[PDB]
Amino acid sequence: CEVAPPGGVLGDFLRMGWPDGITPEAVAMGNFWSWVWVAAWIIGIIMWGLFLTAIFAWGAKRAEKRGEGEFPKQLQYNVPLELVLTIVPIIIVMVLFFFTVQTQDKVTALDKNPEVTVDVTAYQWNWKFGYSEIDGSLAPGGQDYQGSDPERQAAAEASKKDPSGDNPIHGNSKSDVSYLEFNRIETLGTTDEIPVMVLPVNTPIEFNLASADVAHSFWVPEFLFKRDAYAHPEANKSQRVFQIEEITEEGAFVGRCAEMCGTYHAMMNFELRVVDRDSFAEYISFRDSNPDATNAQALEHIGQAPYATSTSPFVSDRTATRDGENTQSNA
Amino acid sequence: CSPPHQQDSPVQRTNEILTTSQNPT
Amino acid sequence: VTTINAIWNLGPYNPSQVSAGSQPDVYMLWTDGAARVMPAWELYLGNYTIPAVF
Amino acid sequence: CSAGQITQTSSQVAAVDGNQAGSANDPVLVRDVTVHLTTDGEAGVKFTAINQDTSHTSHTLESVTVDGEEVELDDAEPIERNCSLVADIQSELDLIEEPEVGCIQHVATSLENPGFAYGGVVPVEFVFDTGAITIDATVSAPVLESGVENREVG
Amino acid sequence: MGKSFALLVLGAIILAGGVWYTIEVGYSVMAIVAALIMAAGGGIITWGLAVAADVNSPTSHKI
Amino acid sequence: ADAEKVIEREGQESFHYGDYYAYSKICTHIGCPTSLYEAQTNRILCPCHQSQFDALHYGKPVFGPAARALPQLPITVDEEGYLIAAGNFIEPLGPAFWERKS
Amino acid sequence: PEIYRGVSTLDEPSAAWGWHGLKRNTIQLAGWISVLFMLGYNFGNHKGHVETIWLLVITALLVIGLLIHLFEPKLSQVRTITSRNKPVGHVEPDWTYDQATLTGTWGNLTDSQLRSVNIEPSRVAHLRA
Ligand code: HEC
Ligand SMILES: CC(C)=CCC/C(C)=C/C=C/C(C)=C/C=C/C(C)=C/C=C/C=C(C)/C=C/C=C(C)/C=C/C=C(\C)CCC=C(C)C
Ligand code: FES
Repeated sequence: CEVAPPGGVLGDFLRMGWPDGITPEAVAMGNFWSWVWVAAWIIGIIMWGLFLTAIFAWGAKRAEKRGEGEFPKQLQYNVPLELVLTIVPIIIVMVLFFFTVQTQDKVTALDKNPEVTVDVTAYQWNWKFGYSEIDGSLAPGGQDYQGSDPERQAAAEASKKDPSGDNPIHGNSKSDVSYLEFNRIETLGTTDEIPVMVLPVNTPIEFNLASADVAHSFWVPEFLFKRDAYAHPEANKSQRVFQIEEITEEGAFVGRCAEMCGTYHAMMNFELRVVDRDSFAEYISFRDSNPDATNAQALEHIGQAPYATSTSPFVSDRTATRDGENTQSNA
Repeated sequence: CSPPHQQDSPVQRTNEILTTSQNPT
Repeated sequence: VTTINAIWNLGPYNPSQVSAGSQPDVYMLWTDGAARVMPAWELYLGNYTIPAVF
Repeated sequence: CSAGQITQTSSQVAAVDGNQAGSANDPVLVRDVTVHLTTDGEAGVKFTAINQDTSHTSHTLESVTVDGEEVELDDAEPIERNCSLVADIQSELDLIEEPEVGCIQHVATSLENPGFAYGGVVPVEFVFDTGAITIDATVSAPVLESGVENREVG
Repeated sequence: MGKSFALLVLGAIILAGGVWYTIEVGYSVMAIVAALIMAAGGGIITWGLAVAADVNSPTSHKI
Repeated sequence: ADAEKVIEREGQESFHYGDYYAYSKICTHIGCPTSLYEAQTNRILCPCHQSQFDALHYGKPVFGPAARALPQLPITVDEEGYLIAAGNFIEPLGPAFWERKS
Repeated sequence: PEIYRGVSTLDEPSAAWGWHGLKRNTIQLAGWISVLFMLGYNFGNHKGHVETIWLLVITALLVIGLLIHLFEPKLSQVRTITSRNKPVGHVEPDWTYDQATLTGTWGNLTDSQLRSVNIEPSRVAHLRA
C-alpha cells in the first residue's frame, strides 16, 4: 500500500514476524499485510467476544436462577438481520479484493526496465546463477554486456533432436535442454560451497528461472516473494521471468527452495549478496577479465566475505550430524 | 554356544610387504 | 501347456555350483523352511559336536 | 529401514584398484592412487591430486615416492582451487584426451621397479609445498583395451 | 478444589525437571526425551486444571 | 581400503598373500556352495538357507543357520609367478559331523 | 441351557456336539512356552538390533496379554447420572402411542394446544372428561 502500517509495538505485533523487506513491492506487500491483519483482528475479537458471552452470559444456570423457566424464546427467523449479516461479508471481501488487485498488479507487472538480468538454473540439489545481460552503465565494456555462451548454448540447441533418433515428445528428444541458458559468467553452487549471486543497489533487476530436473521454487524472504521454476516453462505456460523495481539496501540475505523437490530439499540454500553499485562494476570486470578465478576470489576482490555468511553448507555425513553441529566451517 | 577355538587374534596386522626375485638383466 | 522342471537349462550337477533360487519341490518346501528359520544353535562337547541342523 | 542414516548405497567406494585419502574437510585429496606395473615390466604411479583448499593456497606437487623409492614426474603445474592433476604412466596417459575446458592437467610418470609383487600393497608418500600425505596403494596391471584379448591356452 | 491442587503440584516439579534437563543436554537424542518429560509435566498440569473444571461446574451430578 | 580392517583368526595369521584371501566355498551349515560374494558389504552369502559370513571378520557367520567360520586356505606365489596353495586346511571343511572337534 | 464338559451352551451353542473349551491353564502354558522360545531367538549369530526391537516389543505385548488373561481383571458398572437420563428403575412411555391416542404424555392438553396440533377440541372433549 501507499499508506504505512501503524508502527511501534502495534506494527511489530501486526507484522507479525515478516522481514521488513528490501524492495518497493516488498514494502507494499508488508503494508497490505499489516492492514489486512488489523481487519482480521477486529473480526476475531468481535466474534470471540460473542462465544465468551455464550460461555458466561447465556448460561442455563443463570437464567434458571433468574426464573426464566425451562426454555428460551424459541426464535428461529430474523430475515432482515440475516440479509444484513449476509451483505456485510460481501462488502468486506469486495473492498478487500480491490486492494488485492492493486497490490498484486503492481507486484507482477513486467515493465520495470531491467539494468541487470540473471538467468537462474535450479537442479537437484543446488543453484547455478549466470549473468545474462548487464546495462552499459555497469558493464565492463561501456556498451551492454551480453553473456550467452555461443558454443555451450549451441550444444543446448543441438540437444533438441536426433540422438540417432528417438524424438518422442512432440518431435523433440525427451532429454531436451534447449530451454536452459548457458552463460560464460556463472556461479555454480556445490555441497562444499553455498552459491552467492552478487547484485547492485538501486537498479531494476530481472530473474529468469528454469529447472533442469523436477520443479523447484526461488524464495527470497526479504523480497517477500517466491516463484516456481519449472522444466520447459514455455511448455507449462508458466511465466519464467520476474522483475524487481530495485533493491534498496546492501547486505547478505539467505534464499531458499520452497517446493518439495526430493531427498535433499532442505540442503538447497543460496545467498543473495547486494553490494555497492560502484563495486559491482569491479566485480563484473574482474569475473570477465580472468574467468578462471572463482566466485570467492571475486568477492575478495570486492573486499567482502569470500563465502556466504548468511548460511554455511550443511555437513554431508549422515552420522556426524547427530550432535546438532551440522554446520561446515567454510574457513 | 560358540566354538572353543574360533578366537580373534591379538595380532594387529601391520603390513607385511611382498616382493619377487628380479631377473639379472 | 505349462512347462515344469525345464532341466535342459540347469546343466549337469557338479558340487561347486549353485543358483539363487534352488529350492526343492513344493511338497518339500516346508522341510526347507525349517532349516531356514532355525537360529543356528550348535553344541560342542570336547571331541564331539551336535550341529545346528539336528 | 534401508533408508536410514546408515545406508548400503551411501558407504560405497568406487570399483577401482586405487585407494584414496582425504575427507571433504581436507585441503588436498588424492583419488585412485595405484601402483601400475604392465606385463612388459614398466611401472609407475597412477593418481589424481585434487585441490579444494578454501584458503585458495595453490600448491605444487614437490615429490612422490613408493616405499621411499623415487618416481619420475615432470612439468607438474601448480594446482589452484578446484583443479585436478591427473598422473599416470605415459602409455595409459596417451589413451585419454586432455580437456580444453576445465582445469585438468595430464602428467606422465615412471618408476624403476625394485621388485614389487602383483597383489601386494606398498606405501605411497606424496609431498606438496604445504605438507605430506601418506597412503597405502596396491600393485596391479593396467586395464586391457576392452574386447581385444582372448583366453589363449598356449 | 479437591485433587486439582496436588495433581498440579506433582506436575509443576516434573515440568521443572524436564526443562532443566533440556537446558542441560546439548542438541542430542536425549533432548528429545527431555522434551517428552517437559510435555508430560504440562499434561499433568492441564489434567489438574481439567479436574478443577469438572469440580467447579459438574455436569454428571449424581455419582 | 577394506583390507585394512580385516580381523585375523588365531593361527591363520599369514594365510593371505597381500590383497588375496582364499576361503572354502563349501558352506559350514549344510554344504551348499556359498558363492554369493557381495563386493561392497564384503559378506559371502549362501543361497540355500541365507547364511552370511563376514569376509573381513575371518569368514565368521553373521546371519542365518551357520554357526562356524569358513575355513581358510594359505596361498603364495610360486617361482614362476602363478598362485599355489602354500599349505593344507588346518580345519575340517564342509558340514559338521558328530565326531568333528568344534 | 446345559453345560457340556465344562462349557455352557449360552457361550458355545454347539457345546454338546464337539470339543469346545480349552482349559485356561493350557492357554497360559502355551503362551509362556512361546514367550520362552521367542526370547531364546535373540541368542543367535545376528548382529543388528532392529531384530531385538521387534522381538522385545512382541514379547512385551505377549506378556501383557498373558498377565491380563491370567488375572482377568474387571471394572464395575458405573451408577452415575449424566444428564436428563434417568436411573435404572425408570419406565419409558411409548411417546408415539401417546401422540396417536392423546393419552398419557399427550393427555390433558388445553384447547389452544389441541388447535396448535390441527385437532379440533370438539372431537376430544369426551376423551378428556
Ligand atoms: C546423487 C544425487 C547422484 C547423482 C545426481 C548422480 N549419482 Fe552417480 N552415484 C550416486 C551414488 C549414491 C552412487 C553409489 C551407488 C551406486 O549406484 O553405485 C553413485 C555411483 C555412480 C557410479 C558408479 C561408480 C563405479 O565405480 O562403478 C557412476 C559411474 C556414477 N555414479 C556416475 C554418475 C553420473 C555421470 C551422473 C550425472 C550424469 C550421476 N552419477 C548422477 C549418486 C548420484
Ligand atoms: C508330510 C505330511 C504327512 C504332511 C505335511 C507336513 C507335516 C507333517 C506338517 C505337520 C504340521 C503340523 C502337525 C503342525 C502343527 C502345528 C501346531 C499344533 C502348532 C501350534 C502352535 C502353537 C503356538 C505357537 C501357540 C501360541 C500361543 C500364544 C502366543 C498365546 C498367547 C496368549 C495370549 C497373549 C492371551 C491374550 C490373547 C491375545 C492377545 C490374542
Ligand atoms: S547350506 Fe549354507 S546356509 Fe545352509
